[PDB]
Amino acid sequence: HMLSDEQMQIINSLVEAHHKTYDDSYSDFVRFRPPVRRLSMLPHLADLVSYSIQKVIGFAKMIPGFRDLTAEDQIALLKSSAIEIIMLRSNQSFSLEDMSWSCGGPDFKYCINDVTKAGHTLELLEPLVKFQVGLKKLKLHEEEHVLLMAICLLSPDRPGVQDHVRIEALQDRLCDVLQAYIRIQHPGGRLLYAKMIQKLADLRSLNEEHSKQYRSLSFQPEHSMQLTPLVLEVFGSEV
Amino acid sequence: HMLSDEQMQIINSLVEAHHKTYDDSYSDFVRFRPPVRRLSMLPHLADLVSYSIQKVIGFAKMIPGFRDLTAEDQIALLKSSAIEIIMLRSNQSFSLEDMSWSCGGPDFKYCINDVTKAGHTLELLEPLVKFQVGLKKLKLHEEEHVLLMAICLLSPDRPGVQDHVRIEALQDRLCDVLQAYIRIQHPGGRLLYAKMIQKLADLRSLNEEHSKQYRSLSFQPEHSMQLTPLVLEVFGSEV
Amino acid sequence: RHKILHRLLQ
Amino acid sequence: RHKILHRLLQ
Ligand SMILES: C=C1/C(=C\C=C2/CCC[C@]3(C)[C@@H]([C@H](C)[C@@H]4CC[C@@H](C(C)(C)O)O4)CC[C@@H]23)C[C@@H](O)C[C@@H]1O
Ligand SMILES: C=C1/C(=C\C=C2/CCC[C@]3(C)[C@@H]([C@H](C)[C@@H]4CC[C@@H](C(C)(C)O)O4)CC[C@@H]23)C[C@@H](O)C[C@@H]1O
Repeated sequence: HMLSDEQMQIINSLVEAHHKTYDDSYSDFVRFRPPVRRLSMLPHLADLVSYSIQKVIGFAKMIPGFRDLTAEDQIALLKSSAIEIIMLRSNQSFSLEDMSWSCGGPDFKYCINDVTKAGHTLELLEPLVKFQVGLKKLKLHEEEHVLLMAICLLSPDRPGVQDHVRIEALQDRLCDVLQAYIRIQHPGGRLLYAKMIQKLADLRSLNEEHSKQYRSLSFQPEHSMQLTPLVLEVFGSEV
Repeated sequence: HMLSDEQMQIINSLVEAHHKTYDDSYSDFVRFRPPVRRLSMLPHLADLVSYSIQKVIGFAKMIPGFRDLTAEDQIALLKSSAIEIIMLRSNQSFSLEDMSWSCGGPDFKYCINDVTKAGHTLELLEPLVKFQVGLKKLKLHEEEHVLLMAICLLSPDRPGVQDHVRIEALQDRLCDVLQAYIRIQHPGGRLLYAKMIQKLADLRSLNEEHSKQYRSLSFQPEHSMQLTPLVLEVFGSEV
Repeated sequence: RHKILHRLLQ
Repeated sequence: RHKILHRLLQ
């Protein structure tokens, strides 16, 4: 059993898209508002997120079939999935030795107490770091990593999506490429696919905790004035 | 002829308010998004402005009688006058030797070509720098400087102000303290007061050029996403 | 609007 | 809304 030419064409599209939208140098982090260690870290992490949303948008525009959805559907998927793809792509900088995200230098290494200084409580961040270690232990290939993002993003069980059936089609067609890639190209991966779908379920639970805490934060203007226009728009509500 | 105890009480209030809302160290400028030398300078200057608006708000809350206006009137005066008080208070860092604003170090020295890289054309910036040199040549005392701000801000000829007569009262009562301070405490100032009112008229002409160019800029989301929530709100239109 | 403005003015 | 979002998507 072997992968069709079009599922490689897909795999190729998804990894080139990820490489275009992900800077392994983290050299744009100097252009954020600097970190400061209430809510000292909120400015710097608000730009970090806003920047990442711009990257997630560029990645989605390159998933096959995404461009051809209606702009309303594209917005609904992005608004609902944005924080999830961020939690996913962020694993690439996460590291088990420091149990933090180590980007660029040490001014850009965010342990759990940095994110608390951006206005978040441990019941978001413990399942978050555990998500990231559980997923770091799954030791995904680059191909499974970009697939899991593309899949999470093209999920039709989102609030507000219209052409439900078409997205479910495209999502499944990407799940087939994944499950097929693990069987052929990943030794020891006969339990992996189910472990990935379980990570998607954890992403949902995180999504909701984060959406709740951000709500509390965005309704206090001393703090929401620290956010960026883009963040406010994507995590906002008036759709 | 000599100044009443209440006009000193006013002068005292206005300079202590200015000293509370103005950092001569410019040491908070490191917390802005760094300058970069399209529109490279827009992020750093957008935070510069947003920060300054926070300072102008703290200053107005300390002008005598301002707290007692209705919150709608306070908003209307701030929204219409914000960019003017910024152009005024900014003279304190402006310098004739460099013909730029030299705050803190040299990363925070803004010549005219820096502000062009934040999306503004010379027909705003030449009358701006000329405003600043004409006003730098008037060599105001600290007392006349804070007065001219308090006066510019409490002007009732603003779009959207309600209790017109009360603001005109308070503005005039501050003009009397000014004109009286120059006669008593400023030698050579028998032409000064009229020169100050003429600077208020230049501030209006600047206000409109800036309001026009910002309009063009705020209607392009690649650029307005660089602004801050506060800037968007104060220079916006939905009042 | 003026959520931020109104709150900064206390 | 989604002025910025819609434009980033071209
Ligand atoms: C966003 C990315 C990276 C790290 C992401 C992290 C580590 C720090 C803490 C973050 C930014 C989380 C927290 C909860 C963010 C920060 C701001 C806060 C708001 C949006 C204010 O609620 O959520 C989300 C992903 C978390 C680094 C790198 O992999 C790029 C990647 O896109
Ligand atoms: C704002 C202040 C200072 C400088 C102000 C300047 C010098 C750089 C150029 C500025 C910021 C002007 C330009 C036109 C600003 C920058 C951003 C732009 C927007 C608001 C995007 O249209 O207007 C207004 C006052 C100009 C420095 C210091 O005196 C503090 C003071 O509040």
